[PDB]
Amino acid sequence: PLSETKCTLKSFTVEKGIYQTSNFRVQPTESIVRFPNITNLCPFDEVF
Amino acid sequence: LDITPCSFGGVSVITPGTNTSNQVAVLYQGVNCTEVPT
Amino acid sequence: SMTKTSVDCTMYICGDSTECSNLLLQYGSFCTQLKRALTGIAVEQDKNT
Repeated sequence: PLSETKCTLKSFTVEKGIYQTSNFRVQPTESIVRFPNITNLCPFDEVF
Repeated sequence: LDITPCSFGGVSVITPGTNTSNQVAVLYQGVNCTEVPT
Repeated sequence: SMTKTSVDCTMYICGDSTECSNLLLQYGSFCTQLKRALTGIAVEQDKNT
């Protein structure tokens, strides 16, 4: 976080004070796909 | 089910400069730290 | 004095997608100007007190 001051301000040194840097990044874990249970396929071969 | 979004709050650093000290105090603004950058 | 606010460009512009964060860097320092402008308000609001 000393070098996060140098990354955001694009400067080689650090000046004395309070600086706003960045925000939180929460990585997601899993993926949820929800579709109802239908055992019937669509009649695409009837029209073709 | 309700949807409550994630990744909220800022990161603020408090440090003296490079001619003084390398110690950095980090301020988490608006986020309670009892529940809890690489 | 007045109400001191700060607006992030990450959560406001993007809907947490990987395509929006990659195309934000092509516009560059447009959100670098806005975060330094809201910082310079909040320094001068503490000098009014």
